[PDB]
Amino acid sequence: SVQLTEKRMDKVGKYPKELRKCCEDGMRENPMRFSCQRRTRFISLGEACKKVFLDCCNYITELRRQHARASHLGLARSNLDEDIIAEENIVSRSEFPESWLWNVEDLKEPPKNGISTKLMNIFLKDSITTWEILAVSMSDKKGICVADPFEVTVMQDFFIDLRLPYSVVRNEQVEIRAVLYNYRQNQELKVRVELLHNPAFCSLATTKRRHQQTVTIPPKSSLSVPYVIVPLKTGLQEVEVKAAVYHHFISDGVRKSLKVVPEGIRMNKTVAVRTLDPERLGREGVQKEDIPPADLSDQVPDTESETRILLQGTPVAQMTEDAVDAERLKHLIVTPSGCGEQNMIGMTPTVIAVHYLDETEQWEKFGLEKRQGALELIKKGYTQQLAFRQPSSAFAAFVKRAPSTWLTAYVVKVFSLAVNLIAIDSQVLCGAVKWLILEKQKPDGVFQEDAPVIHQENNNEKDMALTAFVLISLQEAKDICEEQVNSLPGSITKAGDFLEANYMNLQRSYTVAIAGYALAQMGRLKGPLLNKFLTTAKDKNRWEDPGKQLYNVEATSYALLALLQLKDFDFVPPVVRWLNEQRYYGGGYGSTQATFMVFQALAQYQKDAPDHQELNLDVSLQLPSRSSKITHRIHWESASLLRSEETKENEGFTVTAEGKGQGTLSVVTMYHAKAKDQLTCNKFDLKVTIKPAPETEKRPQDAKNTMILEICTRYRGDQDATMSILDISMMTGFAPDTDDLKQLANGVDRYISKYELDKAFSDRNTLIIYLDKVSHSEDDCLAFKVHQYFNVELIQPGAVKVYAYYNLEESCTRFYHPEGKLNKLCRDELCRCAEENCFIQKSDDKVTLEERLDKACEPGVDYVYKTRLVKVQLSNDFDEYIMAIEQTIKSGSDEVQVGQQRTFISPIKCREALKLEEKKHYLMWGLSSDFWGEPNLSYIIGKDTWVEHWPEEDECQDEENQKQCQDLGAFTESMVVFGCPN
Ligand SMILES: *[C@@H]1O[C@H](CO)[C@@H](O)[C@H](O)[C@H]1NC(C)=O
Repeated sequence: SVQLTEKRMDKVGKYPKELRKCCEDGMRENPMRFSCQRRTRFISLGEACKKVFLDCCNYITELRRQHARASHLGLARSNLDEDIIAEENIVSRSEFPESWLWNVEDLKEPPKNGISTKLMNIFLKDSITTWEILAVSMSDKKGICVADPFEVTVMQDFFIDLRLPYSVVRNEQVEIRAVLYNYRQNQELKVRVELLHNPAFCSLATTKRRHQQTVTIPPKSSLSVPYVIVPLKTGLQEVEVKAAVYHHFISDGVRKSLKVVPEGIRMNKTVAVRTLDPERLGREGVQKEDIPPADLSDQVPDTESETRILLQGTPVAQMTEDAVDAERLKHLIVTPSGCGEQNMIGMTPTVIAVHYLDETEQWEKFGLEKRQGALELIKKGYTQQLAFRQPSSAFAAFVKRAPSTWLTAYVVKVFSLAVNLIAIDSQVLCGAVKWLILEKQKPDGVFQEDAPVIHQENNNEKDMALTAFVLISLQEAKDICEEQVNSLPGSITKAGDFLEANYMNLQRSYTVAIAGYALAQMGRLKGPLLNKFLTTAKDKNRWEDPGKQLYNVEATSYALLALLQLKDFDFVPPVVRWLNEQRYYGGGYGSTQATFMVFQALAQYQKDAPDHQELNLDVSLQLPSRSSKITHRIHWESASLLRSEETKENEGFTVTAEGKGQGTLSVVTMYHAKAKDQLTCNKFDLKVTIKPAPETEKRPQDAKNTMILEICTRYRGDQDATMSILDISMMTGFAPDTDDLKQLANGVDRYISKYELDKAFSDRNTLIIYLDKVSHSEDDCLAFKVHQYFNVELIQPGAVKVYAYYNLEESCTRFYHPEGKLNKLCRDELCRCAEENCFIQKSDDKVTLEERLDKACEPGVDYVYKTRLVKVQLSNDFDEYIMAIEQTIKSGSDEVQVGQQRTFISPIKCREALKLEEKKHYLMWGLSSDFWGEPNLSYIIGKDTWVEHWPEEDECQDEENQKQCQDLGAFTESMVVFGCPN
């Protein structure tokens, strides 16, 4: 109604061709509700585009306001008129089912009058299309003959499709559905759908009786049969519906797999990165390392955590074995890789690994068969990188955007290292080098930058770092494009002279280190300059700078490379020891730049080692949880130089090694953390709010409701973040509106660089938004619409995380959830399977003294308490009940005193079943392992935890409570004095 497309098209038809796109996007309304005076600030074009945008937006705004004021009534009772869009730019189909039957055969049967017949059987695919088999025959006597296409029309009449959410969190009530399609023109199917029982979730079909429904599907129509399942188990479980048609013989039934995940958000934490050099660090040829247990403070109740320890026989072994392989190469980092620079995972790690293995010659024992695989990986990576190449021989950060000098230099540096491996086109690299030298170099010897910055930048210490980086890039292509590009040595000399001229005024550690490495490559690192390089190191162990974490790692890598270029082997071992330590995220490093720089520095150190050898590590692990001692020996010419061990419990152990080498140890733990807003955000301030959509407007047919998610983020630092990323994890059944994201990205305004809906997202669907920068002065806000397709109750909150790519230390996490609780399935049996947990099978209404005595202190039970409720802290996922201990009938593995306080944590689904109240007395007994605290000493209301509401003393005199007060008192006295007979 409010689109008003006709006059929009009319106005656009009266503008020049180049200005049509500028005005077309000036009329469509963005979801953030921005007046076009503010929107014009985001237009990265000329003043003509800004003027046209502003004029068109004001015109259409006034026009549509008048239309909505005149022809819209709130009491009309007549539906608003809808106009067909009648758009242009229509795109033809481009997705067709993949081809099959890619096999060759030779006819060998005895010919009959020249014709040889061969009978071949094929298995038709499950696509409802019409295949066209194409046959071509080759014979040495007659030649090539092309047969006519053969048409195989696959058809079906009744189709059952089972609609499921991607993943439903445990203890979430979700309505999966089965859609039955009838394709008969004038026939009505009479199907008998049935839901098979599954132990994992209590369907409406109990084990005693299966659930069957007879539904009639109208001709040329479809019917949806909704089902409700609540999952109480984790993993992947099968949902099956069996449908049998009447009088049509069709018995089609569809089975699908549903993934159910714990309530929290899975995280990987590093607890130990200790190096292994017993010859020097150890006491006397023996090293002892004490490994503390992981924190696991915020672990989600009833969720197992797995700890893994990895033994490196070489500081470079893990990255090498990861880079050579394909399915594991993507795990070197923990960040997305969808832009210009981050797309170097395919090329740089594999290139460095291949070069290091070649110059060390470890292929004979590692396996020469893998080299071709690595080459293929590099080829694929190179094929991807050409997507970012502008026609002007320059590489841009994103597709079809301003070319970046820094990225072009990095690409040239990586390409110059791979010509000896794969068939890198010389035209591309030479054109990039020529572009860098001609169009971006100032006469003074400084490389200009015009595109928005990607890394961290009188303009001093900014041009120095960029010039040093570009010089390091050019020194790799010195002998490659020397013939196509002539003035390269002059540019290198000018850049080196400029670097030497202003090298004494540097103050930051990063610029000092990078300029020192550039000079050491050029050979000008001599005299007082060398002293400036050495004195910058703090503790003679690192080129550290306060605040920055990954930049410090990169600068230390540059310094180590410079030291190697200086042919020094005394100041290096401390730097190598420090660099092997800073593995914060997972088992390795976070970003790509720091990872690649450490890889390069360590590989260079290993290459120039004076035949170090002496790799005879023998690591003995004394795990308290295991009676038998664990031992691994890693000698030279071993199989993989990597040894991994796994544990299902959190504990601290000790590591013993006997020397003869320099190994590394890394311990990482995997667990789930409760959905709580991060207490302290290092540098980003984030606020995320989800609200119902003011008007339905355009909604997908399947979507049940639409909501608007609005995110506002700001950078608390002095300068804008170099590059930042929004990782948005979404609740069950929710999908974003792709039209809004496309409008945000592709539009002239370009609020977001690009969006990516495809990731691993093993837990829940994730959306990644690449923000070019975050403004420190004011909040940067963006909003888009998310639609729900499956209705859900007790829905868990979603997470939004904003972090700087090149420095992952500065990240902020927030949680959003739509605004007692209401369920959707309370029936005779469905309300009981959900509530079957957190309680015992007793109904707490007909409790007998004998039954209570028998079930009170069963050998499984290890504690029985009589406490009082202090307060109720109801939360989104787990409720907190702080119980004041009144008297402990018996004591177990946990020590308490009268008057002390404890806290019990209960699942949200059991809030109504518990129905606890303020300032009331209760009696609970439970198992021995029902203690959660390691301090807090929290307890979990499990399946063997009893809850009885102790009547108040003044209310014990009523008819409905005197029958129970005396029984409870007698029971308590009997167990206090007489104890348990059994
Ligand atoms: C956590 O670390 C382990 C051990 O290195 C790894 O297998 C796992 O993939 C990592 N994280 C996740 C979220 O799976």
